[PDB]
Amino acid sequence: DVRPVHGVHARMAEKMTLSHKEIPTAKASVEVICAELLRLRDRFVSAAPEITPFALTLRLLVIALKHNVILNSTWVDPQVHVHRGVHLGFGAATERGLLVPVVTDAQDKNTRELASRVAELITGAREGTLTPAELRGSTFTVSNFGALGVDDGVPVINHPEAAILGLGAIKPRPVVVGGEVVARPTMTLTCVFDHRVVDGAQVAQFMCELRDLIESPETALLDL
Amino acid sequence: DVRPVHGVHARMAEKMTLSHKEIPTAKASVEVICAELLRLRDRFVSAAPEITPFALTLRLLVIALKHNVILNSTWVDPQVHVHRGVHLGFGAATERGLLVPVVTDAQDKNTRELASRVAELITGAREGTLTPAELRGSTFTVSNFGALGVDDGVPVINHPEAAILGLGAIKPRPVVVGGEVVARPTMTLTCVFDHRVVDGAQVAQFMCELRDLIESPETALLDL
Amino acid sequence: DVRPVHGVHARMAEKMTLSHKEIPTAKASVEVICAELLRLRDRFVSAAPEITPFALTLRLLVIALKHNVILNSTWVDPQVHVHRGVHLGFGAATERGLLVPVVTDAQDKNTRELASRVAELITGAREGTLTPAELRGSTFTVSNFGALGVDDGVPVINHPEAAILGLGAIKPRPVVVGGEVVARPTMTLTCVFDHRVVDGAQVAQFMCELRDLIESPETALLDL
Amino acid sequence: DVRPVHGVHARMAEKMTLSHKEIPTAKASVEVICAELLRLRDRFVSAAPEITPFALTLRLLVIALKHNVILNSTWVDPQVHVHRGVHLGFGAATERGLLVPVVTDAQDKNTRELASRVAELITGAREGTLTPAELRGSTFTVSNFGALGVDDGVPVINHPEAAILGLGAIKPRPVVVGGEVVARPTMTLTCVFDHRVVDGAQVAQFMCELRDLIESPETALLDL
Repeated sequence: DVRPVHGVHARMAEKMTLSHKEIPTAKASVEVICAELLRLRDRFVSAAPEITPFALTLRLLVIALKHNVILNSTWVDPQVHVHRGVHLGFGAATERGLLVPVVTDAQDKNTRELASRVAELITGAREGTLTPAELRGSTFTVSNFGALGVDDGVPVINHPEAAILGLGAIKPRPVVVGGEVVARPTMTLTCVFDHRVVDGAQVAQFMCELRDLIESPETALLDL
Repeated sequence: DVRPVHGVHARMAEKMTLSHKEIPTAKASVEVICAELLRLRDRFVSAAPEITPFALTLRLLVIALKHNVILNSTWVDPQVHVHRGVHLGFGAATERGLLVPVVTDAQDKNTRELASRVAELITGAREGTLTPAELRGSTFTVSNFGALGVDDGVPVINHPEAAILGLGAIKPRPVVVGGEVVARPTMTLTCVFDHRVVDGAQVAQFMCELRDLIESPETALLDL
Repeated sequence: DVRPVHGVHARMAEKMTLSHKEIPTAKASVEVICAELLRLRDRFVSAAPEITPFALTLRLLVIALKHNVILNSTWVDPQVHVHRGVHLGFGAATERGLLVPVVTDAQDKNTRELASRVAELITGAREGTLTPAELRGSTFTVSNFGALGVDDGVPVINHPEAAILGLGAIKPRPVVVGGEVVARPTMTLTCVFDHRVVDGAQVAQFMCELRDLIESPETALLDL
Repeated sequence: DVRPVHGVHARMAEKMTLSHKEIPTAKASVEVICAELLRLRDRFVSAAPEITPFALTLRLLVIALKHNVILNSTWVDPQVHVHRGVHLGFGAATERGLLVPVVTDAQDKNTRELASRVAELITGAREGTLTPAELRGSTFTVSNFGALGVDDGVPVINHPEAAILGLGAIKPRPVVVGGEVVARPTMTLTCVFDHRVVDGAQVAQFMCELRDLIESPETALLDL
């Protein structure tokens, strides 16, 4: 059973090989309580159902990247090029394989706008109508394997980016709150990073800020 | 204290180096409740004590591979060669080091037969009587580091395979069942995969199917 | 009110007369707890609703016949001819009377395949489209009078078979479990057998194995 | 797979055929509470472990036959020959098939003597040392299919006897005692009788007397 590798599959393999040989990666994970994230999604169902837990996570990620600029950067053979634009790539599973559409200038989109653009890109990925511009130019990538049932994971960095964020499955899990064991919806976030560009203190600051935003979304108003 | 690398150790090192340079890997993990797995092992103690939790996990893995054929394959420099035979390699710790015996044609073995062949291979690995045929030709490999006390792990793919499955330690852990925090025997499964061959949707479908089989083994009867 | 006996009715009467004059029968019954049988049917409703409690009982009967080969046999005027093929006849009530369609080579069918063939045969019996090949050649027959409300029964052996299995109605009945009287769905199975071919120890081993498979379907995995 | 019928199997088949063609049978069953039967067996374990629940049931059957003489008789082509001697046949499952050893003059044996003779006959059946005299001449037969796990059954009369008694499995089952549902060890007794010799009132008197003796064994002292 021989299957020649072509189109979408071939693009995926070439990209994975390039990332593997070039980037010395490290990983950091944080457990995040998602009770307030889902309650906020519920508040938006009536007016803007496109605002899913994934779209809310991406909006809060954009805030964390604004305050942790080294995560949205590239190693250049040596210099680090820090990108002002946040062009967010995200994995979209299709019948032909993995596509990684890109939300260009995500830093300029509000929650509703970001969720609307994500929905358009998912539709385009499924219908095979994305242009080449919509599939390149990302500065940071997200892999929502949690939507597929994976509890935690380690994705491959989208070369030449400095980091990728994996989003584990949101489901009820036991956690300690106020000294008591309770059930909460949670997810594990995993950041895989180019350790030439980002150090552990930088990744930890970024992940802790993003965890705290997800756990209490109203705190995002501080600089909005 | 200089220790020249020879025989079993040398074979392990050459294999690890080859896998490392060639394969762009990603990882996905799922938490699995093992209460029904251990209860089924208890039912078989009298008639077939060779049917351990490891042998039951391997039998259910064979079903999952039948329905997720891309996991039992090889990248060929480009084509993907999907193997119809499931030749299951598994790690066996010995006094001389790691041996990886292979259950040839595991797809044709029933639970009792698979458990019997696994027991024979473990005996042969311990006594140093395995032939070269019994130590090559695997299409998928399993690393039961959980039997050694490791809660979760990331093994190295057995080149030129597309994936390896790590089995974390089975022990009581807290989980949420029906909104309540309860204790259950659980284990974390980790699949390390060649991302040129297998995408995240494929690995997630495979891991979720295998988790569901382990959690309710009677569901394996659907296509048996 | 005189009703001449023709077609389907005439075939039934000739077959009943032949069985009556030739076979010295005995009967054995076992009470079977059906809680796990119905829970497994519930698990399969979404993917394979054809897998009813009757289809699951037939699949488990095929396993029991594999391990109790003397039940699938014929007395030949003296020799016993033990059949390797399990061609399962089952009663299907139609508007024209009783038809006994046959699942040929049931030993080679998995649960889904067996349930699909049973559904096809029931449709054919109701629509009057079964061929003569689909109505002959059985080696063992089942009478599901329980689906018609009968609590327990004694069917007639389908000559020249050595045995028939009657399936009583599945409904909640009191039983003792762990010293306590509890309610469980149960059914009484009754095997009517040719005592020239099968003795009481053989029928008891067969019925106890089939009861144990129905009561804990996951134990069917032992040799699958 | 052709198996010529010889020796023990051939004897069984000839006997079953003769009984089938000649005897118009009817069946009557009674449910019997076995709590006192098992408590009495427990009292005798130390001094006489040969006195099993089966041996106690046979001793009480001998009392019931003394008071219901028509059950120990033969139809003679017309006359009924009522036998004064009670020569008790009982089924003994062996590796070669069913043997039916006979306790000659069981009416003259006390409990210990009857249990000792039953144990000798079971040993002889298993070792293949029974003489032809020990395998013929019964006037009443018992089939303890309950010891093999069968809940209730219908054995074949041992021609030319007028009746056979089947003993269902003794196990805990729900019953009503003093208006309350409780768990008790119980068994179903089934008498298959030649309706030319014995009528329903005669079989009912016999079965009710035997049930009452088993339920309260001390009542056997009335005429002992």
